[PDB]
Amino acid sequence: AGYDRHITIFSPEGRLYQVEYAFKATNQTNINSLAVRGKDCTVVISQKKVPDKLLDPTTVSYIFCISRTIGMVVNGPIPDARNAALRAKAEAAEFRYKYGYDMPCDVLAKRMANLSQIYTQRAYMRPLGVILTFVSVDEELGPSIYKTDPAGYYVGYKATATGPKQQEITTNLENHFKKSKIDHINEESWEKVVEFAITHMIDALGTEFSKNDLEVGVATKDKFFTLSAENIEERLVAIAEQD
Amino acid sequence: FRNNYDGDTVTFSPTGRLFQVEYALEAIKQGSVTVGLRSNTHAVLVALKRNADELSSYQKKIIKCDEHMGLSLAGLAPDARVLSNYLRQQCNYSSLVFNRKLAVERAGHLLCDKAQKNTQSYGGRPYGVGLLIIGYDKSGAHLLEFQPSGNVTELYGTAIGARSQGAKTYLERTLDTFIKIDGNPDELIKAGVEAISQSLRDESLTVDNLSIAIVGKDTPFTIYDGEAVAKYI
Amino acid sequence: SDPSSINGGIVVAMTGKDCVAIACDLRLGSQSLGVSNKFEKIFHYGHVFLGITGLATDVTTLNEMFRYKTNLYKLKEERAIEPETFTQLVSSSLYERRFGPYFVGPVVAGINSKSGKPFIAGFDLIGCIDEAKDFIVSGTASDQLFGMCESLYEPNLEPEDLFETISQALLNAADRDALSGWGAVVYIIKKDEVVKRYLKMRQD
Amino acid sequence: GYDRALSIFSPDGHIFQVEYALEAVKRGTCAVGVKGKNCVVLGCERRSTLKLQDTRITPSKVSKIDSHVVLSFSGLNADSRILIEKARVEAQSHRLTLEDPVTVEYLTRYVAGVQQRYTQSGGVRPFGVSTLIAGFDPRDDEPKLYQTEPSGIYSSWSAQTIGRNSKTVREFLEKNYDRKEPPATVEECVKLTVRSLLEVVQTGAKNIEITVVKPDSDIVALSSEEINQYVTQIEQEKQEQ
Amino acid sequence: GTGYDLSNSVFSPDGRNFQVEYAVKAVENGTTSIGIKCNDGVVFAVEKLITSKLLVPQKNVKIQVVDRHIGCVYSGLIPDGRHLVNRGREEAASFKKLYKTPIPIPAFADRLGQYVQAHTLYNSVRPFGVSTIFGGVDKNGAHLYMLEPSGSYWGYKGAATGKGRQSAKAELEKLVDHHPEGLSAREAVKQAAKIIYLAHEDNKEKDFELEISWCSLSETNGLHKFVKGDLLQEAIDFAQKEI
Amino acid sequence: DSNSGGEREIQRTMLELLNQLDGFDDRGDVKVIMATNKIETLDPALIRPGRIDRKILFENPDLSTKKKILGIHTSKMNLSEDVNLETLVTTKDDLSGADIQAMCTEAGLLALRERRMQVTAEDFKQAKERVMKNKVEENLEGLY
Amino acid sequence: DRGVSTFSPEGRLFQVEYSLEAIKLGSTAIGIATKEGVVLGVEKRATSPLLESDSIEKIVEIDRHIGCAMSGLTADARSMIEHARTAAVTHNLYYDEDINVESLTQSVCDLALRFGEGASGEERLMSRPFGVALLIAGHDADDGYQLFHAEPSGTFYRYNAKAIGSGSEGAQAELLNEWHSSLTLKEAELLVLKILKQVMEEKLDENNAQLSCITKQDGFKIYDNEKTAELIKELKEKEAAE
Amino acid sequence: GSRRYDSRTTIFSPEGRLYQVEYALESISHAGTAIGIMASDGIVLAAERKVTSTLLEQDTSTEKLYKLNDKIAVAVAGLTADAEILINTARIHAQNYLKTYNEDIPVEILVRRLSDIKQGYTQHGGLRPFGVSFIYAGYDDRYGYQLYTSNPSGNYTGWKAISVGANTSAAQTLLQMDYKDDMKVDDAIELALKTLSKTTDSSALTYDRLEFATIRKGANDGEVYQKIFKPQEIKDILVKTGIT
Amino acid sequence: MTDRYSFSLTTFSPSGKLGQIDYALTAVKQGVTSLGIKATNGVVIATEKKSSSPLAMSETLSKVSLLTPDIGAVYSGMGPDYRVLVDKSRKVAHTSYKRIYGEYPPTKLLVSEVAKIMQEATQSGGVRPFGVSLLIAGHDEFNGFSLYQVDPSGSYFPWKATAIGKGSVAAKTFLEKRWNDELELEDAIHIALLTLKESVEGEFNGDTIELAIIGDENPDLLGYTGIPTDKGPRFRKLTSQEINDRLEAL
Repeated sequence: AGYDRHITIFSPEGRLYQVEYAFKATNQTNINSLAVRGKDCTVVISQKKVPDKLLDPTTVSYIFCISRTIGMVVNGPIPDARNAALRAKAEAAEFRYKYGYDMPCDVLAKRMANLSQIYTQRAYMRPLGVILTFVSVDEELGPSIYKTDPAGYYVGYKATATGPKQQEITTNLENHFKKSKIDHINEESWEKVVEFAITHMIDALGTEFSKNDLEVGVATKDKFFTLSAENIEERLVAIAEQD
Repeated sequence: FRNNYDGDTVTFSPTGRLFQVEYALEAIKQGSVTVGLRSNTHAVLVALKRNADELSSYQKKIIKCDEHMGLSLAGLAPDARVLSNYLRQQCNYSSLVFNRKLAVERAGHLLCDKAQKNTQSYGGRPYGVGLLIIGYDKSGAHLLEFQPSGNVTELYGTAIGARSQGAKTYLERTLDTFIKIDGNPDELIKAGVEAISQSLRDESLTVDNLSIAIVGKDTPFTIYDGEAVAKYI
Repeated sequence: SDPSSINGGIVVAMTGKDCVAIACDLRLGSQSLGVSNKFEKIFHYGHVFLGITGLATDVTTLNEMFRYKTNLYKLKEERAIEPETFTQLVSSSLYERRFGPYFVGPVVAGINSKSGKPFIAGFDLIGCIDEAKDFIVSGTASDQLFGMCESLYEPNLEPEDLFETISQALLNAADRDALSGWGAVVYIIKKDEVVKRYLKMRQD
Repeated sequence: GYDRALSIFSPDGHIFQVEYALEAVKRGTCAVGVKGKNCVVLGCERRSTLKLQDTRITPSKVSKIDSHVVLSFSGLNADSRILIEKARVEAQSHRLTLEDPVTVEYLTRYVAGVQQRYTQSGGVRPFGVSTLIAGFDPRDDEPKLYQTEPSGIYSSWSAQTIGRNSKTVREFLEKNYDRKEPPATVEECVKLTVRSLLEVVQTGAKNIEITVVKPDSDIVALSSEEINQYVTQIEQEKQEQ
Repeated sequence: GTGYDLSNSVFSPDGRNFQVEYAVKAVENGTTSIGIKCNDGVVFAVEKLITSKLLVPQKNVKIQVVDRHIGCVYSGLIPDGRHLVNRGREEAASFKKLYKTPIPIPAFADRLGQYVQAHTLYNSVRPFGVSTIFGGVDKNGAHLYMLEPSGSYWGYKGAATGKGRQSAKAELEKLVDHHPEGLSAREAVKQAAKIIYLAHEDNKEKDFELEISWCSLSETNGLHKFVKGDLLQEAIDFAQKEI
Repeated sequence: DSNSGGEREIQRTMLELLNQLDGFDDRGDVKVIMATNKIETLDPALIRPGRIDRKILFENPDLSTKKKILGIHTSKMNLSEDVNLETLVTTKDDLSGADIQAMCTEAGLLALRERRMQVTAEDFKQAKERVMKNKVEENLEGLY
Repeated sequence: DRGVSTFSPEGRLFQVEYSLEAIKLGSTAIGIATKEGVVLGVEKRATSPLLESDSIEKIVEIDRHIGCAMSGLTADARSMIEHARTAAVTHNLYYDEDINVESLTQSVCDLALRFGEGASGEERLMSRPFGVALLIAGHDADDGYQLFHAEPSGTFYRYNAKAIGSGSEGAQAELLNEWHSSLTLKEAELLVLKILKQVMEEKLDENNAQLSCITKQDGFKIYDNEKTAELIKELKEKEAAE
Repeated sequence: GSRRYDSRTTIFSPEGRLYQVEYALESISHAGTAIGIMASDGIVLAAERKVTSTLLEQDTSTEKLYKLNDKIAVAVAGLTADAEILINTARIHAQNYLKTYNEDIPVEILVRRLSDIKQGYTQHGGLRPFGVSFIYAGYDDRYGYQLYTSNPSGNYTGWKAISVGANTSAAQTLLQMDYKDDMKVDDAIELALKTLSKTTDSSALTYDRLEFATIRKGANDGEVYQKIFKPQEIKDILVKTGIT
Repeated sequence: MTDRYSFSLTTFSPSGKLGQIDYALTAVKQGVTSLGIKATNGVVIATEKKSSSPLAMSETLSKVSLLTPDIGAVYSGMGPDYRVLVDKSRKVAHTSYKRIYGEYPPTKLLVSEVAKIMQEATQSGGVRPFGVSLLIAGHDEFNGFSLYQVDPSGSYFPWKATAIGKGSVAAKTFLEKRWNDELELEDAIHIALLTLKESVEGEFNGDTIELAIIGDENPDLLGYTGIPTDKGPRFRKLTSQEINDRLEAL
């Protein structure tokens, strides 16, 4: 009966074997990214890695836009990443027409998590090999970040990260919050928040990136946009001048 | 051999092949042998009929679709009847809806869509019978070769069956002959007789064994059986 | 045009002191011709009584439908159904059919087995919830009951004196309709026992 | 629902879901019956291990499909309730469609024909019970006894038994009973079934149930005291002879 | 355990899929195909290996064109390659019905992307073991995409896969340094024929065939058609001159 | 846990016995008789019934056979005058040959505690109740 | 333990190969088609003397002029005859004529291989193909008397003299030299019984064998037990000659 | 493919039985013991809960007993999860007969309709059969007092005294010799108390681990009264009978 | 086509049990331990919040949900399928009662509907049983305050007080001598704190412990005034500051 490990069923150890391998699929691409909560907004950064020169830098992105008020960043292989991307855009449209006004961040992370829980419980569907991370600015609780696990468990984070080096990156964001005893960056301007997360990423990875080596998403209140090559390079200019 | 990797239809082999496609492909090579060729204004289809007993009859290996086109089968007989129903349905579909005859080029694409659905989904199976599609339209005569995977390629002529690949030697040396022969249907039919004769070992061509169906511009598709092919032996 | 007025029926419910009285008639006819004089429009659900007036097709059909849900409700809780909960149950049953609904005049009357407060309610053809502290009537012949029960009925009446009040507002209004008559039955709902009495009236 | 096939041809040419299903009949209670000229008798036994079973409340082992024909099976009791209910509905459906009372020949080919469907239907399993249909056709006094096998093959038999110790009773019915000269009386048909139950029931009373089938829609079930009456008369002529 | 490589939805212990990896090997067993992206449009080229002399010259069209603005070329199993275009043909017909104007290039890539993703999520179906290269001229600029068996795709300045994938696609890197500013559509036709002969070193054992098709706004103006006439023969002599 | 050798010990140990009946030559002086509770779990290819042409099954005895088996164990046993052999067999329901000796052994242990030469009838009453309770357990067959 | 659509390395389905082996496991059906008529016969193979001759019927009637016999497992045969009579009697309603014998064989044989698990494109529910072999006979106004064979593999051939079941090998080769184009209806009746007598365990009688006939005028007719006994007595005189 | 992961729930074994049904009968022995008793004037049902402690709620609970009808009771011995599926469908099918024919449903019709559900999963559906057994007891004017039981296989037979659950053959031994046709309702209670005490795994016997629901007939003939014994009334009969 | 698996993943083991529900109970002890205590004045349930990351927010994570305003629920472990069961429980509770009977179902009838969803996963194919164990606690007008234990096998049992999880062995035994007939709502809270404190090996504060109590009907939690009939929901969620007030109270 060696087929017990090939699907999702109760194991003799009381665990799930296929769920344990779902988290391991996100480390195949080896893409490190993090997200922090600003004062009035939220800024997310990601490492842009282009293996071949034949790839168009504008087409390759790990940050997808679900709606005008909500951004998204996903780690792991792109096919499972864009599979849940179009599923999240459909849930945001059904919520506007049927239910009411635009969807907030927590509802999108909860509906996509419950959708993966049905796929995990049912044995004829394999779980997604990626991790859904949604960033937006709510009109009630303000800036919030919800990271949806492939197992279907969503929980809020102050400053999150992703990748195999996440445990080394989390230490950087954790030690900063212990000394200041603050749960968010007190900088009001969103420009200083962009250069804030980039500074901690360079010192943690020990690598100075370029305009094409990073993709910085910016989620403001009721607006979301992705910084271009000139906007990302402009942030790296003031970083070398100050520090 | 038998079932190791690809015994399930949705499984891929580590060598980048599919044994289920290879299993159904070997069914044609062990089936009844048939040949074929075509010219600019004409196309000739020659098939050999066998059986398990001398007192038994010979099941026809040539199925008629419409007056302007026909086909032949090498493989399991009832599997070709299902594919022939899908081809004849498209002939009447284009005749009722589009008021046009089904083209040979478009018939191969529609036939490929039927086999690819069973291979890419569990519970189905690919048809292990081959189909040589002959016909004529305003463009000219066209011949196709169907495989269990559904591959469709236009050829001057080919052979599928037992020892059929070895019979292609006569078609290669004469490839420059029958293509330039127009208006001579008798010589084009006799060209296919010498091609299938290369695969004959035990029994030769007889009255009931030889089945020839010719199609062309001024001559529609007609199946010649019995003593009609006795003069072309 | 009006299939609910073919057979006809009467129902009346009043409220005394910790007591309620529901009543109807024994006459069930067809069009202008009376058929059965022994028919009863009230079924026993327990301490909560439900009368039903309207087309005889809908009366005999729903009587088996309400007891289907109450038996499933009573056996699970191992206790009788309350009139406040049973009221909202009737409205959901009649609303299940929108364009095809049942035409009935049903009026429910009962007393809570816990708080002990009397509660009465009524419905309409579509099943709209109707709650009043005085009296609730429905049906084709109810039009005569609105003038009889308004002047005669008074708040805070004794259970025994309530029978004489509901009877005068019933037999008098039963003679003003062609489809109402052939005797009447009155159910006195109390916390101890229920008194069932038959009224002696004219036969026409 | 469940679309996966079950019955699969064995490399020998047989079917596993068939042969393995026949073993359930051989492990069940033996059902033996015979037919005379004017009468038909169907005997059946019960489980001798279990006790404290009231005969009245217990359903009879011989199911009555129609007034003139009954059904006494042997095999899995879980698969028998499916055949009994569907045979009685068709009995009324045949009276509705053709306005004709059912016949024993039509009832057997129907039950056997329905069993042929489940063997050929993907997602279901064949019945593990074998039924014996015996009765009289309308306006006909000719005895009709048909065997229904779980494989779907049906045939007529003068004297046939199924269940445990079948080959022992079959060899007894060939030499003792003759198909050319059947008994023309009811009493001789009842005593013949009891003689076949002496080698299986093995000295028992309450475990024996005999159903008498008579024409003109006449069915008389022998009680516990009536069955033991024929047993005593046979035992006196057995050891003494 | 044993059998992780049997069915589809079963993940490997390292978080990958064997059936997806086995489908990649089927891509390199077919005829190679290349592509070239320019400013005005894209150029498609494919090398069809001729088995015997029984093949009729230039009567076989491997490239299946979607509407007039999208060509599609595939390298892999022929039956699996035609099912992708037939599925995309219905998506293009369903789009133009509701959405009026034809579907652009980056939009058409999402229809084939999600459709392949559904085959990897079921055990009753198999993924496509063919790599389809599609592109054309969209409403703004131009784009080129290559659909992999895993469903992973991005923008490509050039795309080549097949037996000569290690050769033909390696020559695409020299094309970028040759014309870093831009490349005309007419010159890209002659450059596409040379790349076929540069990777022909492994195809010299059989007979080949040259089929080139391009679409741009300079001449065809949104019309995807094969190269015929003296233009095809002119690119042959220019490509064979350096061979 | 201890002596488990995986799936390799399965094919080597079983097929070794099959080769002794096939590859091993003998003049017919070696006889191999195998018996167990359930032979269905074993590999049927190990039997190879061209060597073994005999197959013997077993069932539960009837009331006539148990009368002979009961007299065997009671032949050397001393029984009282109030004990009937046919009465004990009648009380037997769904019992095998080992269950008959189990009651004869339990009846001997009851008389051994009181040191009685001839076993009385009261010992057989308490013996049949203990066997049908513990030693005799209802099978998982369960049909009928 | 696999799907019904799995192909064998020889290029065939496992359900098809094992279905042909089930033909020899049953009884033997022998028939001969002549110009004056088609003589068909079967063997009941009674395992007990108490079996009635009217019990097992291996020769059914699809049409007055069309008849067939069965061999092997008869469970799959009864289902095919219901569809055979459906494709025949209903075809009479459509064209107001009798269906061709060869055309009727195609409609019956196409229902064999349509089985599967979750067949795409339409609804086909079957667990296994029919493991019974049917010999289809009949007569028309054009081709004349014809005798076909319905195989579980979906193929059919026209046989002048065919022996299926347990006699598909030894009894089949004996009909090669004993068949002739001038064979009449009366001489064909004694030729079939001559083969059935040698291939049967006990002596040949009316209880262990049942023969039928198909003509142009009388159509399908089953020989009576008295009519069969008269042909058996005439066969004994033909066995002893010199 | 789905053929490899399928365990072939319903298949004919070489012995001629079903694998999942044979293993489902063992699950009854791992559950509570329910013993029914049919007396002359009524029917006495007995049951014992499994895995009980002080933290259990003894106020209102019935694990092993339910009420499907005013005149019909039921005894549940087996898995509780698979029991609620057949119990919910029992009251639905029981009221459908009362909604149409407008009369009380007997036990024989109620059991055979519920048995066909268990017989369905053992044939089609490719699912597992219900691993719970039931004992149906009710009153009827046709055959009188009726006591029936069920099995995971879907078969039902008439029983005067039935015992299911742990120690099935151990309890039936004492019930066979001590059974009488003249046994009344009061004498039937003493038969169940002495049986459940000797067949348990504990030393003493309390009233928290037992459940008793009988059927009593009042002074008015033709209608019985379903009465489930409360824990206050269960501890009272233990002293009067000497069980304590 | 869609899915080709119609068979149930739960089969009868040769030992006489079901292999899926046996390992389902084991997975409940693989995660955080919850508990609850029923008293005369109300029901007090408690749990612990185990943060996978030190930067996670415990306010967004709610381990105690609300099915009906008068009935709460709490699970054990991470509860992967807990969100599926609650979403399906809130629908069947309002549809079968609020949309039919017009009122919310009681505690005994709601736990029967929650177990009705879990019992189908052990039989109907294509799905696996739920590996979570909930606790149904509430108040009605007949049964009063009652707490039911929902097992992952699909069966429910009533219990005065119980604790299920990794520390279910020691915590359940300690509640036997700490419970009696007469208890208050605030007095039962100290019982939950003394037992839970011994099971917490990590940081002990009010943010990592979610304490849900069911008291009387609160008009402040209702949201409207003027109707004497509805005085507000009985279930109440204590804030972070109110929980820390009773932590130092020991």
